[PDB]
Amino acid sequence: ELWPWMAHVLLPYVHGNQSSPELGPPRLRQVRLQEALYPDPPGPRVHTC
Amino acid sequence: YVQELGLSLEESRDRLRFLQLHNWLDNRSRAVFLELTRYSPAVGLHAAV
Amino acid sequence: SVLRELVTYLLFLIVLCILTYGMMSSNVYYYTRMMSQLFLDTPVSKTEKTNFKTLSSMEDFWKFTEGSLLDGLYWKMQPSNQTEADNRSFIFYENLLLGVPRIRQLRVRNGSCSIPQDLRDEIKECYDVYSVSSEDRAPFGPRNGTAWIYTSEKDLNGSSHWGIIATYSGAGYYLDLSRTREETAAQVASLKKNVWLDRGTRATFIDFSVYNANINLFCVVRLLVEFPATGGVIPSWQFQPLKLIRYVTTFDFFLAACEIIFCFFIFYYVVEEILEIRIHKLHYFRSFWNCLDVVIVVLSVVAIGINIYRTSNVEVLLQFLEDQNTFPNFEHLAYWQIQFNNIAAVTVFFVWIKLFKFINFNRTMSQLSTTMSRCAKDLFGFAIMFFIIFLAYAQLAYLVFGTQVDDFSTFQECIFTQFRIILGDINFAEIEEANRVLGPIYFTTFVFFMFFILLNMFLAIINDTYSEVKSDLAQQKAEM
Amino acid sequence: SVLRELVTYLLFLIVLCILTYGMMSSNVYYYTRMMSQLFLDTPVSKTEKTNFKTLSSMEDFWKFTEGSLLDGLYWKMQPSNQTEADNRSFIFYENLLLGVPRIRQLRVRNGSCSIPQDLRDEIKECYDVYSVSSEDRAPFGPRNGTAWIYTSEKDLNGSSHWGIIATYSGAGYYLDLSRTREETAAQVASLKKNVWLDRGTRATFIDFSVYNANINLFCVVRLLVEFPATGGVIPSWQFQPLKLIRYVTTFDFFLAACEIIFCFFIFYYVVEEILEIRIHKLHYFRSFWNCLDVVIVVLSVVAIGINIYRTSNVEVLLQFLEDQNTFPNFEHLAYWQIQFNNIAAVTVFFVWIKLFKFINFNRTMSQLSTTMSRCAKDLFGFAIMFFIIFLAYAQLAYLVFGTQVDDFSTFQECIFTQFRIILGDINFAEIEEANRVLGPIYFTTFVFFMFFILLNMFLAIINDTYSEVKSDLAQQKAEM
Ligand SMILES: *[C@@H]1O[C@H](CO)[C@@H](O)[C@H](O)[C@H]1NC(C)=O
Ligand SMILES: *[C@@H]1O[C@H](CO)[C@@H](O)[C@H](O)[C@H]1NC(C)=O
Ligand SMILES: *[C@@H]1O[C@H](CO)[C@@H](O)[C@H](O)[C@H]1NC(C)=O
Ligand SMILES: *[C@@H]1O[C@H](CO)[C@@H](O)[C@H](O)[C@H]1NC(C)=O
Ligand SMILES: *[C@@H]1O[C@H](CO)[C@@H](O)[C@H](O)[C@H]1NC(C)=O
Ligand SMILES: *[C@@H]1O[C@H](CO)[C@@H](O)[C@H](O)[C@H]1NC(C)=O
Ligand SMILES: [Ca+2]
Repeated sequence: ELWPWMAHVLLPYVHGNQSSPELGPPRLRQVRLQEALYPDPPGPRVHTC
Repeated sequence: YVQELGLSLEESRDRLRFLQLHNWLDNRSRAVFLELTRYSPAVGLHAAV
Repeated sequence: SVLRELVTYLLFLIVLCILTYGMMSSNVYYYTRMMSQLFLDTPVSKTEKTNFKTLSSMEDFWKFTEGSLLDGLYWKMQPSNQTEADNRSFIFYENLLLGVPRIRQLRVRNGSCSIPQDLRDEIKECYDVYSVSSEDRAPFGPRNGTAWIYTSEKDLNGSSHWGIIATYSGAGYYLDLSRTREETAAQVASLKKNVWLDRGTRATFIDFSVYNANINLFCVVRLLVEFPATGGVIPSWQFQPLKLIRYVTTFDFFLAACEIIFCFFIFYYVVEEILEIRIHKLHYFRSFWNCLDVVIVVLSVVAIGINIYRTSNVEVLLQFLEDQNTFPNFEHLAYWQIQFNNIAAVTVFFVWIKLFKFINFNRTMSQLSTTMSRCAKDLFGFAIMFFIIFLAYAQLAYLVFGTQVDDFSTFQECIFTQFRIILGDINFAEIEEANRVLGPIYFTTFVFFMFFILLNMFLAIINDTYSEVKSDLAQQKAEM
Repeated sequence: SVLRELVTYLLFLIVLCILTYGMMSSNVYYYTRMMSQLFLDTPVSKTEKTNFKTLSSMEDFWKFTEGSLLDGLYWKMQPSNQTEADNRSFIFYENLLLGVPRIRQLRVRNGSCSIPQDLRDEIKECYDVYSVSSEDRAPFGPRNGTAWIYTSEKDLNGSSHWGIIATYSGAGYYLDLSRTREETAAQVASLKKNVWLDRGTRATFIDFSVYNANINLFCVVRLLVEFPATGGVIPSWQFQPLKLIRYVTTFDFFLAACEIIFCFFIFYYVVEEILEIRIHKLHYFRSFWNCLDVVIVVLSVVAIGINIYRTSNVEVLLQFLEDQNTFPNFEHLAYWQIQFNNIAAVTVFFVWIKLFKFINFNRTMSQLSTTMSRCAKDLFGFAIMFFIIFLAYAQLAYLVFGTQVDDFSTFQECIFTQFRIILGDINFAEIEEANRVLGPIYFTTFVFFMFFILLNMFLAIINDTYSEVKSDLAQQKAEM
């Protein structure tokens, strides 16, 4: 769901048409951790990480 | 892992299509960390977002 | 002589109560409620979920204007007659629309601010915050009519407003709409087509008024939308139900007679006060029952003066009744009505406090007054420290949480929030999600210190002196 | 000895408690809640979300009459859903009708108010607020039947209602509906065609009753819709269950014996009071328990008289259960049932309070009672001042926020809002926006003064009294 949000409200906001003084293009730095995440097994919906 | 969102609203769309074309956000990542700055000259204030 | 003054004070109380009984008429809250529900609650569109109270962008304002606004203004013509030409609109089949609504805006000048030279390439346009010294006074766009030409404050017969962000002047670029929906909509569409609300606009006002001939009570409606320099939209509104045709019924004659009696009472009170001060007790101020008297007299004189000023200056209604196809300017009357209401409210509040002078009849009521009088000095002495610590906490909260919480955005708001915390009317959420450290610390320390130490100290101060007074009186009675 | 009077009082309390538990019954609340959900929550039509609780226009009221009303009044027990081999928990309202419902309207006449001559060229119709002297008593429209002809209160067996705005009389233009849906709908459509709710209408009542055929309790339903003179719609409802069939099993025959025992107890108390008032200490009203048994006796006499009246009027209901060609007038029965319930609740409360006289045996309870009785004059004396300040603040709030808050709309509403503020149940979102100045000042000064000074003084009075009583009772012992 991040991509529709970025395409709808982010990109028209950063570029715009004579609006939104930006002062530097945005960035999308991400961390990898190089390990496949295990999906949460069903249960009481634990609130841990 | 940084990724710049182009310079204008003509290549940023292609950059996105690349990013979800080659599973940039696979099932290993942890965060996306979208970050940008803003400037308001009327009040002369910057804003880190 | 504890009886000549008691009777004339009960008479004053009766006159004042009669005066405020007709001033605060019934079936008036419902009128304002219906108007507010009609205008501030109807969604801007059938497919939209936003109303005037939750406007979020300049595009939403255009949707509201040519939309939920015209629906509530120009109601149906209830066709049962000839309908010769452009029949008038009754808002609820009972509320007549007087004259024609007016819209206007206040904007700023392109060359207002001064952007730094470091990045003077990517920044081309800039508009400073609203101020009189930074206002646009030149034609813009299609300089054709009165919506694209500046017109001074003296020419609009306007005045300041004191909105939320700043105090807006009475001038600006205005336009008077039409009496029918099919023409007002065309005018608004023409305004929207060639851009009227640019990025340099700072405020927008919409004004009109209604009559409701059933119960003779005018109502002036004003809606303001503020565009701050940092972006966004701030809405505000007011609905003032004022009256201008008082003497229509016998009850109004009774109210006028009561007002005359009140004026005579005030004259008698000021004469007796000046007679007392002229010869007896040239100091006169060490009693706490004479400062109240002068406060009451001053407030009543101010109220009478305001009432005379706003009752003699009703020529706007006479001017409007000549040509009924023009905007009726009824803002000064509403402002003065609000001021008079405030003055009357505070005067009525202080009279009941003055009533305390006479409840000393029996012995069991003398000791309570004695205790209060004896402990007032110490209560003030400790209240000084209480307020100092309270203001220190308020300023700390304002400086720390004042940019993210929306409950500490202003010093006054900080004070109100800290009074509400004592009530147990706080959520404990925005403080902690504002800052996980120094967030709960402030709350815990404030609650502990304030509640325990200061509330118990007030209790101790009152209890000790009450017990001392009671014991002294008991000993004196038993030894005599 | 006091043991015999203790036994008699406990027997009386047991009789009263068992009688109240018997008359309270059960599952009446569920019946009332199902009635409310059926007649109030369902939308008027599948294309709209406006139920009866949220009426806002005359057309909505007209839509309700053919919509939620009929769809829910004529055998809405349809088990077309997934019922488990029987009627489910929700569907238990077969609800056979007791004859025909009645509709009635109250309206005023054109010219009840005089418009000013300045606007007289612009306005022609003036309809005043509802009043007995301004009511319309003339035929209108197709003057053919009872729906277009005024009928006096005597000819209609009506009574006052005391609605939300005003108190409506029992006269008006009335129509008796029919038994079957497809003809009642036709009658209502004919009423809607020839306009029946003009601009002069001020109130509309709908009345009917049901039996439910399986739990043995009638239900009287009244629905009021009143249109203020300022435009709008105000709805209200009244559902009252009744149980006058009180001889079915052996359980309810025991209540007759309980009533006989209660009557004997009341007679014994009356004769005891009248014998003790005369010979022993004529005008003995100095004490508290002496002035408390009179209240209990009077309230019980009123309750038994009301019950006798209800029993006498029971016969007016039973004679027509197989007849469904006349409107059943059950309003008086419901009103007197409510009165009886209120009287019974109050007298039970006072009987329970009377128990405090007997638990004064040991030193602890006697000391507590002595402390409680000693701090009675002081508490009343200080409560006088507390309520003087409370009423001053309430009047100030009424004058300031009386038109645009809805918590200070009326004086009693101001008092209750202040009492809730003491509990910290304030909104403060509307108080600040109603008046940016003089609004927060009210809140801050009220909270500070009220809590600190007045609560500390109330605590101090009781604390000092308790200390003095304990010291006195300690000194009087071990000193003789
Ligand atoms: C506003 O002024 C700047 C320079 O001060 C100029 O570049 C820009 O074109 C102006 N905009 C308008 C609409 O006049
Ligand atoms: C501008 O004024 C002319 C005057 O002849 C008028 O014809 C035209 O419609 C106007 N244009 C507007 C108001 O947009
Ligand atoms: C302002 O006051 C003048 C003076 O009477 C009046 O002629 C005019 O119509 C008023 N309104 C405007 C918009 O000028
Ligand atoms: C109401 O009464 C006034 C009094 O003359 C009359 O002029 C007007 O036509 C009446 N209106 C209706 C609808 O009867
Ligand atoms: C009025 O007269 C009777 C009611 O007494 C009714 O049957 C008839 O249809 C009515 N006439 C009109 C025109 O509604
Ligand atoms: C009012 O009561 C009398 C009593 O006999 C009855 O005849 C009459 O029908 C009642 N009124 C109505 C409208 O039913
Ligand atoms: Ca007794």
